[PDB]
Amino acid sequence: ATNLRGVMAALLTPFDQQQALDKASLRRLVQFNIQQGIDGLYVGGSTGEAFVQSLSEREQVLEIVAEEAKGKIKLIAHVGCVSTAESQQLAASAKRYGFDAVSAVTPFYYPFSFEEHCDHYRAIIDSADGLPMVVYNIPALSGVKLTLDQINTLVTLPGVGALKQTSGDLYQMEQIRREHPDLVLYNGYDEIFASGLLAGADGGIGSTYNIMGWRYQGIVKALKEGDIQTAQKLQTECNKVIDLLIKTGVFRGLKTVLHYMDVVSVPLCRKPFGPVDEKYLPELKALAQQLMQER
Amino acid sequence: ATNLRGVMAALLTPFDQQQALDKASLRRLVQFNIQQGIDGLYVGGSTGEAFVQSLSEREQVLEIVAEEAKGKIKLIAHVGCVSTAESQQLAASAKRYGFDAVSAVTPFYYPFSFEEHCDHYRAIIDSADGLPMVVYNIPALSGVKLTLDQINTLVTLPGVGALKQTSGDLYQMEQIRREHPDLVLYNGYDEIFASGLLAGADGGIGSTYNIMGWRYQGIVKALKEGDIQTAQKLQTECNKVIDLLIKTGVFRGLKTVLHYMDVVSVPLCRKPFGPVDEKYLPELKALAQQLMQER
Amino acid sequence: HHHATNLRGVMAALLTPFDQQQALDKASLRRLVQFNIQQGIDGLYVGGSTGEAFVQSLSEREQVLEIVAEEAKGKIKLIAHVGCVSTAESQQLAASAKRYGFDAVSAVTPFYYPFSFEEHCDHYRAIIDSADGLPMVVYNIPALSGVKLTLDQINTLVTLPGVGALKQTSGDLYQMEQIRREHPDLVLYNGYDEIFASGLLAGADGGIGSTYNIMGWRYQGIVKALKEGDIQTAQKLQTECNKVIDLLIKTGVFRGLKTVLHYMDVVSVPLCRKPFGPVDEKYLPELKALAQQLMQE
Amino acid sequence: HHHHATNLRGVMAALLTPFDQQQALDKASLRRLVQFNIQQGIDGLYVGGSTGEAFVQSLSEREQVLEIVAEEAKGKIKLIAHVGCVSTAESQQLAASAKRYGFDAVSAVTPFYYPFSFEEHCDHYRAIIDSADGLPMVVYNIPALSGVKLTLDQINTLVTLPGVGALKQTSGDLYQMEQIRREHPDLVLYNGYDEIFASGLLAGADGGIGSTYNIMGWRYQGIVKALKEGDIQTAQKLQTECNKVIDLLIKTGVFRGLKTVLHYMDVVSVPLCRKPFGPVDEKYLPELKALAQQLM
Ligand code: NA
Repeated sequence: ATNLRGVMAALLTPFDQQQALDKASLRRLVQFNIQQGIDGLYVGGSTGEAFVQSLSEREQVLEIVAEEAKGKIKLIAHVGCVSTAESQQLAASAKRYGFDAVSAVTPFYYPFSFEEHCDHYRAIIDSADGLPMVVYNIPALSGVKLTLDQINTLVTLPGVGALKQTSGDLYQMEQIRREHPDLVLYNGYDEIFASGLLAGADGGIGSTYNIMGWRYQGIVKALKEGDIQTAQKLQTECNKVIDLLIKTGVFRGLKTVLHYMDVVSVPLCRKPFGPVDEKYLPELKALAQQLMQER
Repeated sequence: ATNLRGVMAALLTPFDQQQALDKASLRRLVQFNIQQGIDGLYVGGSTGEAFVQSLSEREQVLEIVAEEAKGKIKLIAHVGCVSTAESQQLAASAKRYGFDAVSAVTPFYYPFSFEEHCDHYRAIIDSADGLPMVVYNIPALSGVKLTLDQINTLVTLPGVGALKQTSGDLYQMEQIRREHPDLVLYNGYDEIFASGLLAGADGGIGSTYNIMGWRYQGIVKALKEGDIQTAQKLQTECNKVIDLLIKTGVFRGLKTVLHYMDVVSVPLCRKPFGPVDEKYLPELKALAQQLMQER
Repeated sequence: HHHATNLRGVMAALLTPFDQQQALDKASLRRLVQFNIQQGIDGLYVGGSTGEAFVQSLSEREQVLEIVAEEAKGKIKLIAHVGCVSTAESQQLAASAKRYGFDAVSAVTPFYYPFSFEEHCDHYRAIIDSADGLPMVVYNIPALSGVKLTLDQINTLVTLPGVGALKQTSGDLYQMEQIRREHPDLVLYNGYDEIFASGLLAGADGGIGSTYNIMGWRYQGIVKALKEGDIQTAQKLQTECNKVIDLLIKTGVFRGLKTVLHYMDVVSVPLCRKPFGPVDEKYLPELKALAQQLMQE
Repeated sequence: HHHHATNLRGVMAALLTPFDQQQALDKASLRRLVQFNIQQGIDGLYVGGSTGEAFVQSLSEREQVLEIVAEEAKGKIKLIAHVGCVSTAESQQLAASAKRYGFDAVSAVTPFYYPFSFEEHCDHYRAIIDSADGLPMVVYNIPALSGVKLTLDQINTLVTLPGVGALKQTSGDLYQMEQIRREHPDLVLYNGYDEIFASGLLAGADGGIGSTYNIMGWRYQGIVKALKEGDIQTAQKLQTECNKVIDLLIKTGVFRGLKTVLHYMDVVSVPLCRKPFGPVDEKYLPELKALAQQLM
């Protein structure tokens, strides 16, 4: 599964003022990511606003991304739903469109037993019909509190090739790297990318890579050579942005900056996400101009 | 509003062997409840397994239920989704089918601001076109922790006729009853129903009312007449069952009881809910045969 | 648990008075104890959370226990909160409580460091020993202690030989019923004053609380009202308690209580120990007005 | 005040407190430990903190430990006195004592159990700083045990109080570690969870303080070096080795695990912690003994 190792932008999903899918802007953002030199895309994840789309909408997005990008970079399809049957549909669709991998968040809202969780992944793994699975652990949003042992069982299920570990627990990262020396182990929290790598992540999947994905590859390069100053300097500039994005709202801030880069046309998230407070437009515009110059 | 006061069953959704909608068993369950003397039904809530269904399936359930109970008991439509747009679609359908009110859980998974929560409700109230809204607060599952002030604002929004309070905080129950003397206030945890009423709830919405809803009406009567011992005795019997349901899985325990009551053909929940452990079958059959003796 | 049946009722969690130098105010301690008695309280729970146990030395806690016993022994029931993180310290205070002739002892589940359930269980066995015959009251307050006990763990705790009661400062009234159902005769103190009527209805047969220092009769009233099947009076009385508790939460509960007792000529100096700060001056009118209200009543 | 305290930047053991079979202070085993620590090349000792079992000692006992440590270590290594109690007045007594005995710095955990306002926390620190009489203050943040959840802003106000020169940051949140370094470029920032030291340093900690340093503090000193050199590889091997040992120490119980290890290195005569802590489980002695030998 080492072919899946790298820095993958958690792709955003553009909408218009009607809240419909903006497929023109999706295609453009997909190409924008290819020309920044991204290693791959993680499609319809949290950052993709999965949980405010229908299965049909999620399918249309997968199909377009595979058209624009298949064979150009690696493609992981986030197919997770609370329902197993829905997650299976999305898996089957991912395979149809020629994706390289599937991924599913631990199903949320209702408490499920670990056995139920395991059967959920086995079931999706089947429907993906040979596509490797990227287990997605995001305790802060899912409310699902997996133990290291339980993580070990999931990552060794037949058909699992990777872990998207959106956890700030860098003790646990090491423990995972230690127990699974080959594992494609994505750091999920952008704001700690450099440190997660040191603990043992060998790439990442992140929302902010859509506007500065080079800085994160810049960090992967910086560390490989042992240039720690450049690594830290880059994470700081990344974190200056992450502070901003947190004030503004992260997905809608990211989409706003992409509006000013003429890549996205209507920087709206879907309701009940509201719009970016106008008071921030100046900083976002200016951040857009700043980043275009750097690329 | 005040015509929404009462003990309402959180209607389960029966599925057949292929995990599609069992229309037959749904209809029987609706009538089973009507017979038990329940005051109303709350349809396509957490208990109805709404979050593992498609909008169309939710619309179809609301239709079948309204066909069989409209005019005979009160009918509340839980239309809530993460997406506002999806919630507004279900509300508009609840209107068409002739439901007496609609309800929405606070939108979950993504962090939303309180003001975004407010707009969400306003938007769904609009689309509901005269049906009053029942705010549904379930912090243990939603992750949305409302302060008393935020609740006060939500429950005074134009068109809000009640609050379904699935919280064990009976200070906050009392505080809401004190601040809003006329508010329909449903106790949401079955296992504290008697105390919830004592704290200021004047009714309740619950999943266990499906198999023993006369017991909850009995607790109401007894408090109304000063039979505190009788109230406590009934709550104890309710909790003896809830103890079992928690060990078996509440929804699938309930359906299984109901299968042994000749109401549910196949007592299955949707994956990733697993089946009921076979070791609990002797206990659950006993419990339904005992409940059939009772009324 | 029939052995501790006589421990049943409504006990004030006694506040510990201090002066402007943060030393114990022993004259105001005696006044506060006599006030609780002239009030009609069933008993006092001495040196607990409300009594600022955790910002006092063992010597200070002992000094306060001795004085309460002097003032109150044989007149009302006396429960000594002897709990510390350390078992040895808890044991010292246990022995002291016994020297002063207390009716019971009590200990919070030891906090800060994580301890195993087995480490907890022993802790209570070692204090029950030193209590030298005084019944024990397990004190469960997960919101402050960070100790998260299962129902099964609690069941074991509350059936250790020597245990005669549970002070349950938890708002989980499912669990309250479960503990009562399992223990028909267990003395079960409701700990969160703001849900007292609800707690009794769920299984509680009494309670220990901080606000009983200023309005204990109302809690006795809820108890009486529920026993004779008068829901409307219990609700009314609980609402009245809750309006005051709203205020106390805005002011700080301990220092607000002390301030009310100060306007009532009971407590010379209404200060808690640092790092508690003073009451915000903007709240003094409300607090004075409540003192007059409650004295009138 | 950050510029003034830069001498406190380094790696420093959180000292355990040996106890005899009667649970009283084992003064002999205590003196050895200061030596056993000093010979590892430790940059300092954080005395009477969590790992020093501060919260099951009396004030006199804590003062006695601080005194007997200052005898041995004053002049040789840095000496931080953790003087924190729930009570401000008690914390002030220990602060005064730490200054009499000639400690380099004091420290206090955010006061716990009772909910205190942020203004209350600030006044608490000010008061102890007054009593410290010129000794720099090391604010000690441990949300997992203390239950005190300060926002970034609150931390910023806290660490810029007059007299504050450092922060012991027992938190696994390495975004906040970076952010704090970014707000305070000259603040001494001690990584608090040993299991992420290497990662903490990368995020901005310019040193640390820890409990496992007692039995293997040379391993943590090796990491600082590798990162300054720009040698990422060895920094990971060492950090991996620390976590192999942390894994077992969590299984047995960390303080008593460590003390049982030291009992096998003949540093500590009776490897007990105070009740309610219990003895190590018997089944674990083979591995602990084995680990003591491996480390010697
Ligand atoms: Na049937």
